[PDB]
Amino acid sequence: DFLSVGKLELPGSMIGAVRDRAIDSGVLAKLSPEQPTIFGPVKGAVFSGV
Amino acid sequence: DFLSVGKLELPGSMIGAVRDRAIDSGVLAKLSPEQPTIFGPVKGAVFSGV
Repeated sequence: DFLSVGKLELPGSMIGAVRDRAIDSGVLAKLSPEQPTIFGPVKGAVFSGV
Repeated sequence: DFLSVGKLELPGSMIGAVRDRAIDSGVLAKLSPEQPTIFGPVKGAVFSGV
């Protein structure tokens, strides 16, 4: 029997907070550029083929 | 019959001590830098997912 370290219960040390994985914002912004418009339903014309 | 190197005893020569194959120090010293901390437990919090 003796005096141990567990009886002093030193808190220890904290590394800190860090993300598990790098956040994936998502594509669809690299393929097609954004087209910011005023609020309201948008509509246009589509013409395909010859 | 004659006087030989026998009946006498020569010590010889020592070519010094050496070791077979170089020692293998741990790899973790290369792959990752050491982070010295004060004695005690080491905690860490990670926030996961979006």
